[PDB]
Amino acid sequence: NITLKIIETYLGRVPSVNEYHMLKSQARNIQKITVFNKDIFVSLVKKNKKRFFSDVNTSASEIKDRILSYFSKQTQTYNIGKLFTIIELQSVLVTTYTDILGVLTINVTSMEELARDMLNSMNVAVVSSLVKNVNKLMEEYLRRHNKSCICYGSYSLYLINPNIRYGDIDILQTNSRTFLIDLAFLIKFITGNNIILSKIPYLRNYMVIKDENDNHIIDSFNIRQDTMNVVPKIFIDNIYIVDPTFQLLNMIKMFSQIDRLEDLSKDPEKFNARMATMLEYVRYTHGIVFDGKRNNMPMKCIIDENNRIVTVTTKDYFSFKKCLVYLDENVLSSDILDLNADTSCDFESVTNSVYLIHDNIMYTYFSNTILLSDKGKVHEISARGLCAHILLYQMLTSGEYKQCLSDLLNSMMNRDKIPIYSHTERDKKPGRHGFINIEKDIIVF
Amino acid sequence: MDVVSLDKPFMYFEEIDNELDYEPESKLPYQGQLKLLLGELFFLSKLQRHGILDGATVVYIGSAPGTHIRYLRDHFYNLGVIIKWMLIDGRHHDPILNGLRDVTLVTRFVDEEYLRSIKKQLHPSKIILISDVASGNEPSTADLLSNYALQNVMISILNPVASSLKWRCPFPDQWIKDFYIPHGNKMLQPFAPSYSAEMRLLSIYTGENMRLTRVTKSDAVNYEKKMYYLNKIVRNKVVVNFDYPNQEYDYFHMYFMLRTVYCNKTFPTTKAKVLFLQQSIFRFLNIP
Ligand SMILES: Nc1ncnc2c1ncn2[C@@H]1O[C@H](COP(=O)(O)OP(=O)(O)OP(=O)(O)O)C[C@H]1O
Ligand SMILES: [Ca+2]
Ligand SMILES: [Ca+2]
Repeated sequence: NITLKIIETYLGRVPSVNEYHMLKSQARNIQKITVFNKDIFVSLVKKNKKRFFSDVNTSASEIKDRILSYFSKQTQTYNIGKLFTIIELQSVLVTTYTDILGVLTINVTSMEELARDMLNSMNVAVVSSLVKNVNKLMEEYLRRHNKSCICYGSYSLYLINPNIRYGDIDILQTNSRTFLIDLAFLIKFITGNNIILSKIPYLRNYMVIKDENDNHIIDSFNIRQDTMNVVPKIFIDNIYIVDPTFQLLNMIKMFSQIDRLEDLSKDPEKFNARMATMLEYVRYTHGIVFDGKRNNMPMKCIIDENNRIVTVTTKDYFSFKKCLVYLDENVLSSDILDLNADTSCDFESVTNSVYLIHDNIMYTYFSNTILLSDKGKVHEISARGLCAHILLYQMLTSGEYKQCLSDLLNSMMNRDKIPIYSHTERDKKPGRHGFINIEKDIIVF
Repeated sequence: MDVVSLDKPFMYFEEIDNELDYEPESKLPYQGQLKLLLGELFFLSKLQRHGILDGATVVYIGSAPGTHIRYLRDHFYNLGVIIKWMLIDGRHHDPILNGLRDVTLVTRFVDEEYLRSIKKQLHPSKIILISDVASGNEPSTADLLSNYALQNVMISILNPVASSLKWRCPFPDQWIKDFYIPHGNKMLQPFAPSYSAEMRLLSIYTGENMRLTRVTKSDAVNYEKKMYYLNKIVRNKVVVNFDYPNQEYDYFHMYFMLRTVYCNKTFPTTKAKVLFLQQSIFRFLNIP
């Protein structure tokens, strides 16, 4: 009846037996695509191009043709799999484009010395053309999507200190896939470049758009609404950024990763500006004093090399006496299950680990390499990293963290360089490198 | 009367704290689908929580008709969880599972050679295995042993990062011989049949080891007495300290499962969230 008309009109041909049966269900979504006014869409994309991609040399004729060609691609596609892909991708545009992209067209200086000192003690180790335009579009995107997109990284600190040379704009969103598909289409229609959207297995809910030559355009991490709700954040220049206080904690955790320490030696000043900004932020916002008083930080960290579990003595600061930090996330997951614990607190890529307090013992996982100063001895850089990881949870659940953070920061002062004897390897993360190839009508996960 | 006040329901077998000798002397439309929907939503949400579900391929063997799977599929889809569903059964699935790019329906009886073939095809995708294979009325112990040998083969070949396996220990009086199953927690099932001793063996694999553990006749005795106690005594209780529209134990048990489920819609309390979820599920399965 009508469903047949729907499919026939969509396919621009009489639906074969095979096709009618397979597409029968998508009838409703298909109808939505058909009714969608393509001319208005062609107009919106062009309007977007004059605002963010003015320097892209392609005619209105070329843009219109790419768009109209795609909205009729089904008429020349017979492979049922490809048809499902085309229906899915067209649906994303039809239902979300105007809401996501369419709307787009309608005291550090004094802390630099402190930062240099801290970082010096730690220095003991050893991208396509479109980015410019994409970043500019993102500056706007962030202001128009406060509720579903927040920023972290150098750009967010750049909003606090204009002297920061940010490479890109790091974001966490509640609708990453939708955003990335819409943006991939926008870029495709305007530039004609066959971009590819891919998913990386060793990162959590992470997707990235790369150009035809495999150059990086932009990426995004997806997080649930509850995670978005609890992530510490600050409102600046009409956008939300992750609280610089929380970002400082992650920076400390980050240097436990051997790779990052190697980056430090390569460009010390890059990190100095970033650290100096956060140090000042915390100094002024929380009244933290850098008197060099260590107190009970960093907490004692003992590693069991055979079981890849670092025990952190937390009794001096928290209600739980110790925290068992697993280096293998699958082992942590299995052990928690064996404890009959069903409500471990998860924060996705924000912490890259669950946190469970059970019988006054915290259980969590550390996603970075653990640095050792001696055989079976955890390097102070990693002890701080582990302490920082535990404080993320404190901040995410509105617990006490101020004093501990102050002591941690102060413990980084007046330190001698300590060479790295060795380090643990991160656990293996299984999984396929998934991707969406619009040009090829392929989606594989 | 037949009332009780509880801190929480028994979520796993190991938590049942009493027994009762089985007595041979011993309700909702689509209750079977409800039972499966709840257990799989619980299992899969747990894997979501611990970062295991993200990007996985859920391979379900013995999934027909699988009506409830469509709810599971839409649920995670709406949460933006990237998953590939592969539903395999010797019989056909409910048509509401057709026409979905992200779910592959396979009508075929599985054997070792077919298992090796899909593994090679899926590799290096992270695999989550859910098995509900069955062999009628009350299979024989020999048939159950055969089913469990198959589930073990499934695991050895697929090398899943996690699995949910149908688990019902052969009755003591019909014992044949000891056998092995993977190490895992034994999840109890609300809305399971009145005197069902069936549970869900949930495993999260570490290293490349199934950690097979032995099941003895002595274990069979314990399973029978523990589950009979649960079914005869516990599940027939009204939980008076459970402030909910329905206070029967199974609803109390369902509540502790649904409270662990994620939803992007925001609610005032956990009760409001569970009530919404329960409503959504009953509506989907056509249960008043
Ligand atoms: N391995 C890690 N462990 C913990 N946190 C990390 C790790 N890697 C990155 N982060 C978090 O994200 C921040 C860095 O993202 P990143 O883009 O690599 O630095 P950046 O300052 O933005 O450098 P660019 O300006 O983009 O060149 C620092 C920290 O808050
Ligand atoms: Ca960055
Ligand atoms: Ca980035």
